[PDB]
Amino acid sequence: IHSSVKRWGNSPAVRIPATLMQALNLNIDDEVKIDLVDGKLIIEPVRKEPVFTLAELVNDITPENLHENIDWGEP
Amino acid sequence: IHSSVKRWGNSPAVRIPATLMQALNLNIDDEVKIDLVDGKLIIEPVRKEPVFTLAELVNDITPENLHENIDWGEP
Amino acid sequence: VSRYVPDMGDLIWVDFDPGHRPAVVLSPFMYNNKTGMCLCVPCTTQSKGYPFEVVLSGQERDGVALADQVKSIAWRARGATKKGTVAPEELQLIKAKINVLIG
Amino acid sequence: VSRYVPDMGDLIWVDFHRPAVVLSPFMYNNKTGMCLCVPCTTQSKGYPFEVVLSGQERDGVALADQVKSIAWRARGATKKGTVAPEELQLIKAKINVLIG
Amino acid sequence: VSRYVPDMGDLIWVDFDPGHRPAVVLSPFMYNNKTGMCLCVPCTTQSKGYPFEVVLSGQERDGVALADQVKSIAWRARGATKKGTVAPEELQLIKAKINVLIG
Amino acid sequence: VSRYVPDMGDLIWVDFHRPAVVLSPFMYNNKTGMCLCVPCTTQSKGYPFEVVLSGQERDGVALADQVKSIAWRARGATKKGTVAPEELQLIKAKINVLIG
Repeated sequence: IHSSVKRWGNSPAVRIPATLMQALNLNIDDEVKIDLVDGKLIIEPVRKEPVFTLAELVNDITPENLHENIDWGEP
Repeated sequence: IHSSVKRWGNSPAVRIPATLMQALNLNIDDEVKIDLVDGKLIIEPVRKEPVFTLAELVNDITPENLHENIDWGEP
Repeated sequence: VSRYVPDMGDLIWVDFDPGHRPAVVLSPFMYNNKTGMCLCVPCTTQSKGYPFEVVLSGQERDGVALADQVKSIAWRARGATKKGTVAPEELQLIKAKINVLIG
Repeated sequence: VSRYVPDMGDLIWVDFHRPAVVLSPFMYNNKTGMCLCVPCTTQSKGYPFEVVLSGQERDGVALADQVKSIAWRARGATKKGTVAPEELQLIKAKINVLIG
Repeated sequence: VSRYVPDMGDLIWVDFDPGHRPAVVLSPFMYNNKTGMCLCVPCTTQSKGYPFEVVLSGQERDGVALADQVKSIAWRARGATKKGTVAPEELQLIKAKINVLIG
Repeated sequence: VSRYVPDMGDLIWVDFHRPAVVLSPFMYNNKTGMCLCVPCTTQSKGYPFEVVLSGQERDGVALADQVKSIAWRARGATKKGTVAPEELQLIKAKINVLIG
C-alpha cells in the first residue's frame, strides 16, 4: 500500500485510507505509539488508558456539584 | 513516541515530528509504502523510482523542443 | 452539495429551535454518515468539579464535557456545525468515565 | 415513603409511552436521580443495533445505539420488567464497539 | 510575525522586479529555512515535449517543470508565495531527470 | 571554426568575474548550449557546502549548494582549469544529500 509524507500545518504526516484505518480498529482522534526499529517507521495503538472505578466517581458526587439533565431542545 | 490519527481533509493521517522524519531520511512529498503485518501498521520508504539514461533524454532533444534559459529577474 | 459529517472527537454545535448546544462526538464517521445519528456528550461552561466532568483545553471558551450525559442525537436532521476537536487525551478521559457507567 | 429506584437491567416507563432499558448502576441512579438507558420498540426490523429481549410481551427489542441520559427522579419512572444480564451485555457490547 | 518557508515539493511564485516565475522546490525545509535559499526548477506553460519536461497535473494552469534548469534562488530575499504542491510522483520524475545530469 | 565546448569538471569563466565548475556532461552541454554548474569563490569560510579545489590558484572553493543552469553558448565561456573527478564527486554528493 502506497501513501506519502506531506506537510499538514506545521507537521509532517501520512494519509491512510479509511478502509485501512477501520481494518485496524483505529479511529479518528486515537492516540498511537510510533516506536522505530531497523528501517521501518512503526505505529501501533496505545493499550494503557485512564481507569476509574464506579465507587471513586460516584462517591465524589455531591448535592452541590450535581448537574441537571441538559435540555437538548427540538428541531 | 506518542502521536495520533486525525482527520486531514478527507483522510485519516498521523503527525510525526520533523526531527524524527529527518532521522529516518524521509522528506516532505516522499512516497512511502505501508504494508501491514500482525498488529503494527507499517510504513517504509520506496526503493523503486523512475530511471532514465543520459542517452535516451539527450537523444530526444531537438532544435524544435529546446527551451531557452529562464530569465529569473532580480529582486 | 458539500455537507459536514462529524468525526469521533469533533466538537460540534448542535442546533435546536431557536439556538445550539456544544457537544463532543463519540461515535465514528461511518456510523454517523450512514445513520444521520451520532452519540455525543454535552459541554458546559458551568464547571462544578462534578466527577464526570472532563476539562477541555485550548478551546474558544473554557468548559467541560459532561461524560455521564451520553446522548444519541439526530445531527443530520438538526443541522450540526464543526467548532473544533478535542485532544486525544480528553476523549480518552470522557470514554473512560462513560465506561464506569455502561461498560 | 417507599420509592422505586431503577436498577441496572430494569425495563421502565418514563413519564412526560417511552419504554427503556436502564444501563447504569443503581448506585449512580440513586445518587443522581439520573440514569443512562436505551429505548425499546415492539417491532424488530433487522437493524444491526437491535437486541431481542426474551420474555417480554411488549416492546421486546432494545435499540442499543440510542443511548440517552434521563432525569428519572424528576420525571417519574415505573418498573415494567427486568432484562437478563446476558441481554444487557449484548446491548453494552454493541455500544462499546461503537464508541469505546 | 508569520512567514511562509518552503517545503520540498512546494509549487511557489518567485518574485522579481516588477512579476513572478512559478517554480518547484527541490530542497528541504531545514536548509531552506536556515539559509534563505532553496534549489528549484522553473515551470512554464510552454510545453514542447522537450525530454527534461515533467508534466504537472491538477494545477491551476496546465504546465511543465523544466528539470534541467535547476536553480539556487534567494527565496527569502525575493519574497516567495506558495501556490500549491506537486505530486510525489511528479517530484520523483523531476529528481530522476536531474540525476542524469548531475547525479 | 574551432570552438570551446565545456566538459564536465571544467572550471570556466562566463561572460556577462563569474568562475564556475561545470557539473553536466559534455554530451548535454554540446547539444543544448546550456550547462549546470556551481560558482567558485576565493575564500573558504567554513560553510558546509564548500568543496576545496586543489591545484587552483584563484577561486579555490566551489559552493556546492548553489547550482545554476547557464546559457554558456549564448553568453560565451572560457576554460580556466579542470577540477579532479574526486572533487567533482564531493560536490555532487553534497547536492544529492540536499535534493536527491
